[PDB]
Amino acid sequence: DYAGGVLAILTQYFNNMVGYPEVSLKLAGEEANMSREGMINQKEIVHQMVETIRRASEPIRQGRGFHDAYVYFASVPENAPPNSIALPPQAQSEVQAKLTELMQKLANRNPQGVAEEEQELA
Repeated sequence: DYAGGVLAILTQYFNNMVGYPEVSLKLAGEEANMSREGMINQKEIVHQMVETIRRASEPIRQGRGFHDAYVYFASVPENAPPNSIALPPQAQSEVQAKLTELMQKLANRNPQGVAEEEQELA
C-alpha cells in the first residue's frame, strides 16, 4: 500500500515529527516501490512531492547533509538536531497546497489503499 505509506509520511511531516531531508528520503523510498511495480502515475506524483519540499527547503536550509540543519514544516520539535528551522508562513501555505493537490491525485489513483491507511491511522 505505497499510496497509504505516502499519506503516513505526509501526516508526520505536517505534524512536525519528520523534517527535510528525512521526509524526502522516506518519499523516495515509496517512489522506488511504485516504480518497481510499474505504478508510473503514482511514482510521478511522489516525485513532484519530493521536488516541492526540496525547492522550498533547500534554499533556506542553515546547513547541508543528512544529520543536522533539518527543515521542518511549521515547527521545530525538541528532538531536532542543531541548526534546524521551519518553513516561513508563506512557504508553509504554498507547500501544503501543492502537497494536498498531489495527495488528492494519489488518493484518486488508489482510493482503497488510501482509505486503508486512514483506517490504520485511526
